[PDB]
Amino acid sequence: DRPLLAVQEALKKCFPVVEEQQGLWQSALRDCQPLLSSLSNLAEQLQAAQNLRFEDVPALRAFPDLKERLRRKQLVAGDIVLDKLGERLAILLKVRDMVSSHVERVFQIYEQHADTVGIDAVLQPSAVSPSVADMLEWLQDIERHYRKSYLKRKYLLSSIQWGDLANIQALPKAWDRISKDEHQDLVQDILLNVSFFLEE
Amino acid sequence: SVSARKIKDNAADWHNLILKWETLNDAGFTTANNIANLKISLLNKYNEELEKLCEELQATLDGLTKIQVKMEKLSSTTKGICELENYHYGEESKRPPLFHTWPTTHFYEVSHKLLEMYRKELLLKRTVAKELAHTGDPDLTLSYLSMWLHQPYVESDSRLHLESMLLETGHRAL
Amino acid sequence: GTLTVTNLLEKVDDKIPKTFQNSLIHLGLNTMKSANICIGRPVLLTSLNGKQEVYTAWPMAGFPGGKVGLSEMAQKNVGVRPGDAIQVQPLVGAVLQAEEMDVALSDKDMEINEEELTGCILRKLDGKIVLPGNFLYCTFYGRPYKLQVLRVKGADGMILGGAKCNTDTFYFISSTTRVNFTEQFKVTYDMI
Repeated sequence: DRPLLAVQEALKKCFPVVEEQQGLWQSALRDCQPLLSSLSNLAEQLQAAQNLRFEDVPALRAFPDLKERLRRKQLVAGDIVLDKLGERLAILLKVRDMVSSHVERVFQIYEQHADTVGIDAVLQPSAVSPSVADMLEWLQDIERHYRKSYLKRKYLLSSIQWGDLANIQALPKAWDRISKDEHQDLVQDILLNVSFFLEE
Repeated sequence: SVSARKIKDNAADWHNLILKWETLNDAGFTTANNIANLKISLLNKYNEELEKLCEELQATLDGLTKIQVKMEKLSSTTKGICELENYHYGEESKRPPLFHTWPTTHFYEVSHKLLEMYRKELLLKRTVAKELAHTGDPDLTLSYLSMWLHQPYVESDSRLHLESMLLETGHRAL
Repeated sequence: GTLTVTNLLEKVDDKIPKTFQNSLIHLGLNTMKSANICIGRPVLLTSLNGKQEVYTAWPMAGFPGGKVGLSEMAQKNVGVRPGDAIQVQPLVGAVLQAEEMDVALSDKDMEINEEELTGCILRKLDGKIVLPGNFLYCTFYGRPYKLQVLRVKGADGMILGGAKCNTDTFYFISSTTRVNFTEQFKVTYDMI
């Protein structure tokens, strides 16, 4: 019964990798929220600066180069916040690449030994264990969920430009909309289903 | 051991004065944001608490004026000790430095440009405290609060310059 | 001053910005004590290939003597390996601001608009003494960027296209420097 034990010990290796990378993903998104609130405040201040004229307001004619210095300090604070968001995106890309490489390792070792172990052995559940087909389907769903979430957040962070400020003020509603739109608890329910197989 | 001890006192008093400027600026920003929220709650819908909030903003500006007076006398005694060394050592003399490398005229230009920057920034804060309680356009209120917070006459690289004296005095470890 | 080139140290402490890490080279104390190099001032570095680059020193300890510590991006900009030699001289000439600087760029980045590129180049590269034949770096919105520097113009009126002496006047990038880029109704009194 060697190839079925090979597939089972590969799945036993594969699941606690996904537990650590889910913890890294959750810590990165929890860091990502208040920097976006900081960008929304700074875009509001920059639109209030660009709205008016400094040539007709009384008691500001003694300062003849105020607007460029104020705009320079607001822009360098915005560049600091964008650099921190880029570091969080690098954490998310490392999580996605390592999870996908371990999933393709599992499918490679299944495709090697697939002819000796029949359809009947894969399609058989038990009182402590789900079937091998359910676990392979669940791992494929985990990989597709991670890739779709990363590419949506990457396009949202690549549409930030200082010429238009309404989309900068509407960034955190779209960032909450990405988390609201997807499937709610996917990784936790799969791990709670397979934990009795893992601790045996 | 006399002039070098004056550099030891001057760099530490510079760093301490920057720290008290930051503490007084945070207190002033909290009082100004409360003043603007009370004004918009007035106009959207008195003189005792508005007068009290303006008076503690005036006490914050008086503390910043005291810090600027100590800054001016510290730059004046640094100018005096550089001119004292220039008069004492003569014109044609290759002076060895008091620390490893730097001459004292570099300390004079560092203190002069720091004094000029903080002197302009204090005048902008006096104009903001003059004009904050009377205006009605909310874009100009957000602009005045941003001028209090972001300090557009204080440049970033002068902090690098302050740390140059912190590697000319030695309070930070090499 | 003629010490061999090694890489930057792995023990990196936090400096004051994130921006000025690129121009901050690393040195030990006996190099400034011996070669008479002041601290806080830019120094000029000449390689064996004829390239001159100017940077800013910072004297932390825990550094091996007889070596100069450069970053790997500065080593790729100069074009030397760890083990090569370099000449270090302090700038004794007077320096001041400039007026014109022109940017050479490839075709694939002509889609970026010129005005916010000029604003981001002036904001990220401030206080940097520029010379022709050098590749500057800036991180436009998280994306890296490279560009080439052509000729400069002076405040006194002298024109640079040579200037290899420490007494020579060099120019640093500030605001109110105009940047060139390389690769109605009218109703006049005539036509009434």
